[PDB]
Formats: sequence, C-alpha cells, structure tokens
Amino acid sequence: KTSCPIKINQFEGHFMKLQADSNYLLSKEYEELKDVGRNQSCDIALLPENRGKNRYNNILPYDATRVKLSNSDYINASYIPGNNFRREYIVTQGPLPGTKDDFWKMVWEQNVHNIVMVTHYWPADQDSLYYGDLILQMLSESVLPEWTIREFKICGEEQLDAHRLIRHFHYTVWPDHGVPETTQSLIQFVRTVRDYINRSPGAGPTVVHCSAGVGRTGTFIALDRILQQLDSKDSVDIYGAVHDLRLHRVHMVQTECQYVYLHQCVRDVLRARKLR
Repeated sequence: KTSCPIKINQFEGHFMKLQADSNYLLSKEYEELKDVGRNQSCDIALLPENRGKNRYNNILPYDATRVKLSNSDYINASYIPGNNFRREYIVTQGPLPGTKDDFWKMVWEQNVHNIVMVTHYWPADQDSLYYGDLILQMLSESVLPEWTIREFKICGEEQLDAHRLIRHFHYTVWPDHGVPETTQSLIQFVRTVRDYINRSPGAGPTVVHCSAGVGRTGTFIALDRILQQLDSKDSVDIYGAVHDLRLHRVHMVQTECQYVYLHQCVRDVLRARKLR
C-alpha cells in the first residue's frame, strides 16, 4: 500500500482506533513505511571528491532525486513533490562553512524565494557580503515568539532573474528531544509559511532544512501537504504523504512520535472545524 485515505468525518475514530492498545495499529502502519525509498543508491554523494560536502556522512541524497549545481555539481539536497508540483520542495542539510556558497548558488539557480529552517550562513547585520559568485544582503530581521522571519536581497548570474527578494523562516521552538508541545504551534507556522508561499507571483521550490534535512524537515513538509489536503478535500491521507516524501529522501518523517504528531494535528484541526 502506498496510500491510506481517511474520510474526514471518520478521522477522529480511526485515529482512536489506531491509538488503542498503546498504539498497536498505528505502530503496524508506521512500520509498513520503513523500507520506502530504501532501494535507491547514493553513489554520487559517496564519491571521495564529495566527502567534505556532507555534514553527516550517513545522511545523503539519493542519486535519483538529488539537486545538481551548474557545472562538481554536488550538493547534499533532494527534490521533493508537494500538493502542487514537481520540484515543490528542496530538502537540504544545514550548510557547512565550506558549503555555504554552494547552498546560496542552489537557492539562486533553483529560483527559490522561501527558505524554512526548523533547527549561520547569512549575514549578522545589514551589510552586504559575497558568497561565491552571489551577493547577499539582509533587509530585515523580525524575531517573533516562536519563529524569526528574515528578508534578504540576493543577486547571482542572471538567468530568469537578476535580483530577488528571499524570505527565511526560522522556527525557534522545536524541543531538542521529541515533537513540539502543541499542535497549534507547528500548524500556525506551516499556515504562515504557506500563506507567504502562495501570495507571491512565483515562489519557485521552497528549501527546507534542519541540521541534516531529515525527520523534522519531513514533518514540516508532510504537515504542509496535509493541511492543504484538509483545506481542499473531504479525505486526508497522512500515510500517502509520508510514503511520497520517503520515496524522495531518506528519513522524511523519521520517528513514530512524528507520525503520531501529524495525526494529532489533523485531529485537532477537524475538531475545531466541526464546531464552526
């Protein structure tokens, strides 16, 4: 199975059913996802020439879905599908000192207008700096209670554009161990970022990273996809969203706790909506 759709009017009991017996059936479901994507190789990421370019040598992009830099072409980054597209996200690691120019080159070349950090490779103040062949300038930094929003102006080698405004959304309240303490917190962060994505004339793919581009990154993305499903359709498919993500990068939703949390988010949204 690649999909487990649940009619919304049934979700609450289906999730209670999944939870019964200390998560007996949830666990069985989560386990069916274990091997998804794992048939794929990461040969390019393992090349000797690329070793210094990986933050964690065991967390590597699949060859099949990796993002390429213009001509090496290697960056630790993977393309992901969303609700809407083709190449809707790029998941990447936190850049290393020696890969920050590569990070910004990717952001420029891939037409990225929004970056999501759920875990510094940008300027500390408003004075401009080069990163390789690109120039970057921070225009604003807004510290809010649970995330910080920065705006940057970037210019690289002209193709589709010659200068660009980029927004960077840093979620600053993810506990060091486990999931966020409220569903509301991540739901509101996701809705906010999605609003910023949607209202642009053309956002390109959205870059998402934590330290490695893994469990938390996958949870952000899945929740983004799942909340869009809830706004559009009368069924929700958490299993399918997670399956799809895993096809494209290793560790996309990496723990059972994260899988539960996604279910709790959907549960909570549907409870509130039934009432209004």
